[PDB]
Amino acid sequence: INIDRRRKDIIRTININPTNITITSIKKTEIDGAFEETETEIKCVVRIFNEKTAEKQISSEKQGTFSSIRTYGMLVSNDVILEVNSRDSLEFECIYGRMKIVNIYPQIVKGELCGYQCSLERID
Amino acid sequence: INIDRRRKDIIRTININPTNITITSIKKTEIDGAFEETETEIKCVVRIFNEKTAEKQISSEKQGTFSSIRTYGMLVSNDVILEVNSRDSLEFECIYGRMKIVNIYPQIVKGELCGYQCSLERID
Amino acid sequence: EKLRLLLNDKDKKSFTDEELNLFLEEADCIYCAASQGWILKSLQYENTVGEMYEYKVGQETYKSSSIKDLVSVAYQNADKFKDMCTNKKEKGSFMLGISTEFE
Amino acid sequence: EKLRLLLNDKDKKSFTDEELNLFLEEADCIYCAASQGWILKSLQYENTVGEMYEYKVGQETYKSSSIKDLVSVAYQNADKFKDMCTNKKEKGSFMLGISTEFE
Amino acid sequence: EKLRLLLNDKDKKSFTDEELNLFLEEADCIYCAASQGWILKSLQYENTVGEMYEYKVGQETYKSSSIKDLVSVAYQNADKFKDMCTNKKEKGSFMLGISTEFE
Amino acid sequence: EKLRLLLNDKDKKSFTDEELNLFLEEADCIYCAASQGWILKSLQYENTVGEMYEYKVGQETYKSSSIKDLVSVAYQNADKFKDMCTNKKEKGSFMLGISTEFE
Amino acid sequence: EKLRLLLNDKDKKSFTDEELNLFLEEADCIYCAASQGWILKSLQYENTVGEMYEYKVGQETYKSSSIKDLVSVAYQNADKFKDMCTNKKEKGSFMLGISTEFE
Amino acid sequence: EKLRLLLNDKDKKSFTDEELNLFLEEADCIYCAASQGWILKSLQYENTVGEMYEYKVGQETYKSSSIKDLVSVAYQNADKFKDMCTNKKEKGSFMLGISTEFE
Amino acid sequence: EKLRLLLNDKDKKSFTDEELNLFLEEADCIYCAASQGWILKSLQYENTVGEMYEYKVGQETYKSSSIKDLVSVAYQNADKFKDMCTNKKEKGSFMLGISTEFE
Amino acid sequence: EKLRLLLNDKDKKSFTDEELNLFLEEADCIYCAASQGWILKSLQYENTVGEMYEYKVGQETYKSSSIKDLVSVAYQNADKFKDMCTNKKEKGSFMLGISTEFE
Repeated sequence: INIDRRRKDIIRTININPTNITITSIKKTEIDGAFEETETEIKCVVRIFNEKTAEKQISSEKQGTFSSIRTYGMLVSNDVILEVNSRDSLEFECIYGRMKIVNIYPQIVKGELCGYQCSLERID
Repeated sequence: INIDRRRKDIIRTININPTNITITSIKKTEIDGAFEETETEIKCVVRIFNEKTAEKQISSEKQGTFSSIRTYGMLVSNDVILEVNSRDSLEFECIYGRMKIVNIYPQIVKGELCGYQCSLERID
Repeated sequence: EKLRLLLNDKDKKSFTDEELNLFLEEADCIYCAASQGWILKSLQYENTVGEMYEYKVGQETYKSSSIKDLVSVAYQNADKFKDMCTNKKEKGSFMLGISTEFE
Repeated sequence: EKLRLLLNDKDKKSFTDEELNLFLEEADCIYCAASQGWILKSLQYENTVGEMYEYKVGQETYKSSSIKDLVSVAYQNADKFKDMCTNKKEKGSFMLGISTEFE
Repeated sequence: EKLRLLLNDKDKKSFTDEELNLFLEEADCIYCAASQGWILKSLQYENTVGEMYEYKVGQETYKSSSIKDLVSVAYQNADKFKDMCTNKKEKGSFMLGISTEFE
Repeated sequence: EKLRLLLNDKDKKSFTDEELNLFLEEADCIYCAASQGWILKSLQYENTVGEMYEYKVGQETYKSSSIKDLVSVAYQNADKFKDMCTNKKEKGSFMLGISTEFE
Repeated sequence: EKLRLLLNDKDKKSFTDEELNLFLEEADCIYCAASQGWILKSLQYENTVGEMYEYKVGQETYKSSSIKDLVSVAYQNADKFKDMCTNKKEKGSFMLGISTEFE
Repeated sequence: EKLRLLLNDKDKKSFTDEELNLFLEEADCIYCAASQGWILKSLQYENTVGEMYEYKVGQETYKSSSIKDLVSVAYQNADKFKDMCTNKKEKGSFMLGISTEFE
Repeated sequence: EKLRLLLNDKDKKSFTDEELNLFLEEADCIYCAASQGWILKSLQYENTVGEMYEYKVGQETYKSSSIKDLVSVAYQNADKFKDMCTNKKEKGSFMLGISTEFE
Repeated sequence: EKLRLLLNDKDKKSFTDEELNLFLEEADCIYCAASQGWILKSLQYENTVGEMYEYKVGQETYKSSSIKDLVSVAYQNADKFKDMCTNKKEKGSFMLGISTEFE
């Protein structure tokens, strides 16, 4: 596969049903055996789609109640580099509940990156 | 099936979308009832692909926090012998988390090894 | 208005008025202009549907008619307008006299 | 009312009334006008039912008739109305008594 | 401008203006040159849309029209342009006189 | 430059220009050379698409047009160029005079 | 060099050079030699791509073109080269005179 | 060499060279021997492919061309060699004289 | 040896030698005898490969050529051997001359 | 021996010796008897395959040729035997004289 086709396909399919977002990245950095957080924001036009049929898990104890579902995927172009990690997180305030990028599958062709396929939780 | 057919297929498949890799092998050897580790490094051109639609596991505890996922497979030619045991490991530095060769399926034809099919954890 | 009738006779929003007036002055009857414009419209489908006519994303699936069907309908429209023009110009058979000269 | 008859022949709420009057003025027989209206109505399917004929989203799969089938049915209707119009105009075979003056 | 019309006959930027001028110089009528340009454009689909018509990766699948369909459409366009040019050129049947001297 | 015109009539990077010059000197008309070169290009596909025309790896599935379709389009290009050359070379019918000696 | 031209007209490294020289000895025209070479190359497909056209192992599926498609393409190439040679040698129709001696 | 020419025409070394020499003794022409040998070769595909042509064990799935396709290509090869021998032996049409006796 | 030649003209160890030499006695031309043997061998497929052409047990699927395909191939072989026999015996057309006594 | 020759000519161990002998006294030539016996054998398949030709129990799956294919091969065998018998009886054309009577 020529890379330009992959780029054109991702840009098109994003433009079929785009949504503007403001992904806010909170990167933990180790400092003296503890974390120091640096909050940053980035904006990307991105398509959101269903990728699984799953049930909404509900967690409720003395810390607080929150319910999350792990169905929505995400597809974002190459315009911005994303990294989600045990120490780094990416979220954005979509209406109908906060979204959180659990995992990022990078669409690479011949060692050149041309978009990310991505998975979300809709933390209600 | 002929051995040469399989060899051509695997080499072509690797060459569609190859990635240079530096697998670092850490082999544990029993010495006086304990392990002595001998770290060795190898290089192989490799194609990486999605084999499973798995979900990211996170394991947080007082020892530390790390999150892995079993999505990515891997395909490598016959140029180098690989072996993964309880006492042996093979990992390498992909920019998006370190990969770790969980399992090695050796593609054998008539008792002649022709390449390894492989499965990975991308340890974030 | 003849330009208005042409923009009705094919799709409306996809062309600027200059090239439609160019079609109108190319051929007398407006149906020929509509046929030629429909072929020109049919040209567009190499991008829209040729590049992708059905794609799946996650659980979402989308399918559209292939480029062959779309250009088939476009050419069918153009050919129908061509036939309409020819029939408008068509006239039946005739039977006429001859008149030589002699002395 | 002729316009009502056409708007019942050619299915309603697609075109506004003035172009229907134009259709009727273009041809005295209402069926020829209805055939003309049907062939121009077949172009509307490019917008009313786009090239995307089938899609699935979540737990909803909808499969509609492709544009080729709809335009083919529109052409069938136009040809049927044209044939019915010609049937209205049609007259049978004839044989007549030819003659000429002579001394 | 003839070159602008030719670009509008070929969906614009796949060739450069020198090739378009060469095509126009090849044949006086614009439509024959456009047909030749379409035939040459059909070659370029081997790069624009390679033999890989369909592919699935991750949660995405895209099914492009195969190269055979695209070149078939391109040749159909070229044939239509050639037919239109011959329609512009060709004249109907004729009957003429004959005369030779005698004495 | 006729070498450049031929490299346009084919794709640009798959051959050494010296054997293209060999083709050019092997046939007067450049279109015959381009047709023969297109057959030569068709010869290549036995390695590319004959070996494997659609394959799957993990979740990734890639499909491409069969060798039959690619060879068909290549032969279609070659035959279209041959027809273009023959039409450039052909001439219409004629009506000539006969004349012989006699005394 | 005739051998290089054959090894390009007929794809390379299936045969050995002395065999190619024998082929050129069998026929003066290089295209008949290339046609015969292609026909005897089509027999090689029994070994290069065996009857096993598709196989899935582990998580890899490979679908090669079957032997029938490859040998059919080889025969198409051979027939095209034969046609090229016949077009090279063949001359058109023509009249001639007759002269019988007589007292 | 005649035996080597047969071992090349027929795919190399599936049969003993002595019965190949027997084929050579049957018909003087190498091509008739190759055709008959190819039919004899086609006879063996029953064991190879008749009782199994696509099978699946565990995850692994293997497929191969049916017996009909393999027999078809083998018969096509034999028939092609038969045609080659016949065209080698053929001769064109021609005119001859007659000379009776009279006094 | 004629019997060995027959056991090569039709695969081995399925018939006992009494049947073979009976076939040879039935027809001097060994290819006619081979055709007879092949049609009689076509009956054997009812036992060697029964009507069950495909079956799966556990995780082990086997698909064999149906009995219809095998008998079709056997009949094709028998027809080819019959054709070879006819080509062996048949002579071409030719003229003769009649003479009848007369006073 | 005729009974043994028939039991070879039709697949063994399906009819009692009385029925086979009945076929022998039915027709002079044994080949007609074999053809009729093959039709009689073809009658049996309704029980064996009409009630079931592919079934699946648990994981295990079993498929077999339909009754149409099996009766087709049986009728092909019977018809081929009939044609072979008629060909054995067949004789070529002739020219014969006439001898009337006259004083």
